[PDB]
Amino acid sequence: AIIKQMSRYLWPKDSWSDKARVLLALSLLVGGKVLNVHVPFYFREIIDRLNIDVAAVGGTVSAVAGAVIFAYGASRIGAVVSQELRNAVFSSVAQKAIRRVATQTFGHLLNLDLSFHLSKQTGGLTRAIDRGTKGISYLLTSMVFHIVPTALEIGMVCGILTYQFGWEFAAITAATMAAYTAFTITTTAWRTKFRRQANAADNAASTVAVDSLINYEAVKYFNNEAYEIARYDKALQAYERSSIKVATSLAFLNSGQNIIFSSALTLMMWLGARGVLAGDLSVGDLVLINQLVFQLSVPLNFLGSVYRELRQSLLDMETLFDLQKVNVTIREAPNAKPLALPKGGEIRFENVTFGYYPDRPILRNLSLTIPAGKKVAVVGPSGCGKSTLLRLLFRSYDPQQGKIFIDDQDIKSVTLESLRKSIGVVPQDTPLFNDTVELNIRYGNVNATQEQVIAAAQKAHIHEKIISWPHGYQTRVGERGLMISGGEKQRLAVSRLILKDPPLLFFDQATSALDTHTEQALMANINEVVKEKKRTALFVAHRLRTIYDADLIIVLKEGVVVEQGSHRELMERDGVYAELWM
Amino acid sequence: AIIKQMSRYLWPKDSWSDKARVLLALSLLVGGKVLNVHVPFYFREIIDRLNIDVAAVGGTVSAVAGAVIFAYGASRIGAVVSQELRNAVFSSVAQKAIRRVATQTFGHLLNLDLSFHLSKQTGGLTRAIDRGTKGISYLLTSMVFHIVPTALEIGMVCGILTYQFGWEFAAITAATMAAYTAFTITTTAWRTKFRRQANAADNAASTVAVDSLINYEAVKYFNNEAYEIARYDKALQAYERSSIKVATSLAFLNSGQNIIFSSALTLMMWLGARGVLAGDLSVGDLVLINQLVFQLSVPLNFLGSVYRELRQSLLDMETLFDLQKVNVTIREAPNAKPLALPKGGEIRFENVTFGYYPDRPILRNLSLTIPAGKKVAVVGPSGCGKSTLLRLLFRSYDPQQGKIFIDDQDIKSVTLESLRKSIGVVPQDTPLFNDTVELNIRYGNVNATQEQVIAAAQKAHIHEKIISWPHGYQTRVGERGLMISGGEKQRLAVSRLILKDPPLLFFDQATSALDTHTEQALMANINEVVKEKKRTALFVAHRLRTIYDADLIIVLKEGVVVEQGSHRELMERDGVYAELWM
Ligand SMILES: N[C@@H](CCC(=O)N[C@@H](CS)C(=O)NCC(=O)O)C(=O)O
Ligand SMILES: N[C@@H](CCC(=O)N[C@@H](CS)C(=O)NCC(=O)O)C(=O)O
Repeated sequence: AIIKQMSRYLWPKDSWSDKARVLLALSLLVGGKVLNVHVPFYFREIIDRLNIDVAAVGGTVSAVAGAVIFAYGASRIGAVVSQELRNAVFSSVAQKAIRRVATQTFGHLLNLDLSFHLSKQTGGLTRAIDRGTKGISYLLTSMVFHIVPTALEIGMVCGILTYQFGWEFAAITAATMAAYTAFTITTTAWRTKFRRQANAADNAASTVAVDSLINYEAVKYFNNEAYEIARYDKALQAYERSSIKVATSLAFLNSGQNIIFSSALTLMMWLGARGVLAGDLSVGDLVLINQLVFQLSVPLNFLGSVYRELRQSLLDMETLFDLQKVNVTIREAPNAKPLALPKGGEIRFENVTFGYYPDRPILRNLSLTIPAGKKVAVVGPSGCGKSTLLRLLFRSYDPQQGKIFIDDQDIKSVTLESLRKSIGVVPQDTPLFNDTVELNIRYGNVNATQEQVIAAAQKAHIHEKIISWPHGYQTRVGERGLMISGGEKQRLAVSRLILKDPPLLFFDQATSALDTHTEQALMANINEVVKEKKRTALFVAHRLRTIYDADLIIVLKEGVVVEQGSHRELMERDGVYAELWM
Repeated sequence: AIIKQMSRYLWPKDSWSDKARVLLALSLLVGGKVLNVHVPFYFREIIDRLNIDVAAVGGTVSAVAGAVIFAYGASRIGAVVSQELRNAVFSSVAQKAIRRVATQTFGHLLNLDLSFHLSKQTGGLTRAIDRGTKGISYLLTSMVFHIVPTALEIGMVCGILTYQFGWEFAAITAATMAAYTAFTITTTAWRTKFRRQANAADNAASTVAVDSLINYEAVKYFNNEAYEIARYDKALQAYERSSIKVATSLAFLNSGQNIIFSSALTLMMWLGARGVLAGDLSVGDLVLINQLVFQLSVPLNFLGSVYRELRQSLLDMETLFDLQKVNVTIREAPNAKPLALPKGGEIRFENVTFGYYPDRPILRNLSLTIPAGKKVAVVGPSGCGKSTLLRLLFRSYDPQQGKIFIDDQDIKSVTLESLRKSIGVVPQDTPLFNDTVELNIRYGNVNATQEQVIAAAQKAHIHEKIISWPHGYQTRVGERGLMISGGEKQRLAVSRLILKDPPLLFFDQATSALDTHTEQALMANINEVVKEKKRTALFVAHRLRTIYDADLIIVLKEGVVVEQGSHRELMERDGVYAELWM
């Protein structure tokens, strides 16, 4: 638990305005605690300057004690304005560190690999980033607001009560802080289980209500309304049990804490009374002792809540620092070359064996050649493993056995960014960003003006359907935009492809939908935009009645390439429409 | 804003243990504030009993001031234990009121009508119940913890400072509380906009991350990782702007508040000094005045956060009290009769005209008769409005024109609960409760033992497939259970129907799925369980090649019944398989 504190003490520095305002935060911390401890001393002086017999000098308050009254006021005001200014100044440092850490972690995540991003749910990762960065924010914020200043003030109070009254009073206030902290830590560790129980069996009741209201037709059809009401009562009853235990334990915590300070303040009042009756102290030293220890009691009023959230931050920060050290599985070879990509695009597979979970090979000892400018298609049965082809050449994965060469160069030796620039993809299903259609089309090339977007809408016939949209192509689209049809989604994908202008083109199960006439329209569309555009293109389909009129055909059975040639040579195998029995 | 306070002051009462512990809460409130204000008076006595010249009696602390030292300790301890005990005691009252209000609102919601439950999203309604009841909890909790006790203590402090020192000191502390409350209310109203901005542009960044990580294949295929990182930077930058403004405004609030008390305490210190030098007061009366006003400053330290959440509670509580006064659209006639239901089940429609949005009639001037024990089906085109039939007879809706009679009695005159008991439904799609299959089957009859569930699994062949489930029929099923097939969902529905044992049976688009062989199996299954079980049954299908062999057939064109008779008379119209062109 101290290792994380070491790391996150070390990191926030190294800018100039950052270090300037953290110096200002520390300066206001120490000045605030000094002006805080000077309040009881000026209160002692006000008491002890008016404790003269009025048969003495008397006179105006300005002459007797006006300096120390104004100094009491100024010390109180300054001691809280310094607190609020150190908070306002260190919050800038905390927030900037949070922004740069969250950005670095997000970039790391996007640089990780598909096995990782299919292992774990994305909502979990983004909540990990969010809660880990709020945890780091609370660690810096807590260490500068609560943990350090009240420890500094405990030090100064045990020092002044030593310098003026002896080690009796320092011993009492140090034993008080030891007992108060032991008690508050133990009780708030015991109490957070009640807090999380009252949160768990509140989401329980909320989702019981959600389940009953989603299934409203069902609950009404079977006439058991009272059953749902009773189940909601039982869930809410568990909630009220846990909330009552939370409030009761909070009462126990607060009462025990102030029993510890009231025992401390009473014992120091007694020893101050012994000091006064023995003649050592004065009467004002009583309010000095009492107000010093009580002023310690103001920051430590939140010891139970800046330890619960501090430990929760050290739990979430650990998950974020677990994401920050995962891996890079597919890495490029050092000093990778962008070479051999501007050639006549040929992809040759050499004895390639790849499968998900290598104990079950899906693609087995495969070798092929895809020349330049050719509309080649690959066909096969369902689940044979054709879809890995793209995921193998885009170097989303690696070939466990065998090698891949684009125009006489191994993929493991080519620079990753230029490789993935050169490739262009139309996926089987294209998810759409919850944005404007202008930006979904623009996602092919971010630094593209509007006219390129318009042309991309033209070339695959999107412009008519975006004129048909309400706001033009400024329409907000997505899962929360307008519910659209899959054919227009692949039109968006091919518009992305047109804006990329890549050498290599892939259409990986681009026709996988229900009907045929929209499919044959989009097939035609991508044909006149892909052939007569002089780029090498690889279709992928298990529906070969769609791609029977392509240029070069290859077929894969059970992980091996079997037949390679034209349509008529394929005609001895399936390729007839005979699979349309249903 | 005061009307809600009137209502929720009025309601929590009327039980005996409830009123007992609210009496105990109020007793501890007043006792706590009394023991709180006695702390500065015992501190005055400790100061003023040791301010004697030590040339006087002197002696032990026990003789001089030991009673008042122990009384200072006891008053502090008691004044905080009474606070914590009034909180622990009034929390029971608050939670029980919340449970009964949330149950009443939930029962009200389930008693509302389908137009309402299709108008509004269910998540919105359940968050309305949740947040409205947390709002009522915070209103009772806040009014007993913060708003009332600190107003009582302000009253007692302005009363004691009047009784002992004059109206000068009461005027100063009342002007202090007026200025402190005006300032804190104005600043926390100005500051909550920053708080909600920092919450809105944090969900913005979180969903930007969610959108980028869901679309991971897409962002990797177009090589624009830096684009997503930059957009996450802009969202997080807006977050850091708003969080910096939140922390800065909190610093302003806290510093201004303690400027107001420090000006108050200094001005009262000055007038106490004038009183001491004039001989009126004593030196201990200075610590009396200072500690009284400062002890007021402890509860008012949360005035900015028990007003923000109090106003948010009066916003959510209003939405809940808007749900609590909606309507009952379809109500039963007063003294409705359960009569005419145990007859030979015949349903006659008389000149019935119903449509959604009555400016567009969907069903138009319809009259038919459904005798007892007959397997009758109704067919027609897509969207003609056949599905309203069930929703018309179950009295989910009302016939705008025309009347409905089951066995010579109008539906508007029959008791609703016995009506909906007598009806049994197999919906087109049956949602399944996120529970065990044992309870989804049990939902037909809640007070059914296991053997009835087993028999219901037998009669439609569910028992084999629940033996096939991992835990037997104890398997947890649902959206988060095991992903199942639709045919087994309708098997669950008909098992529900068997456990109901109703006279009337409806199968409203029960066959609406993709394939046919599972459909023909489930059609057969429901046939041998429905006919030869001597209950009148109404199938509903727009796929009449499935129901062509039923007993009685009726057909509806464009909202009017056209032909009624056997299968051969229907054969002159469609009913051939000729619609299977695709
Ligand atoms: N002073 C108490 C808690 C003070 C406190 O927690 N105040 C705010 C948060 S700063 C609160 O309401 N927390 C909820 C809780 O602790 O139950 C302690 O020693 O733990
Ligand atoms: N004393 C400050 C607020 C003290 C406070 O509210 N602390 C905690 C626990 S109740 C909190 O909720 N802070 C949230 C905030 O106000 O930003 C005021 O007068 O508003």
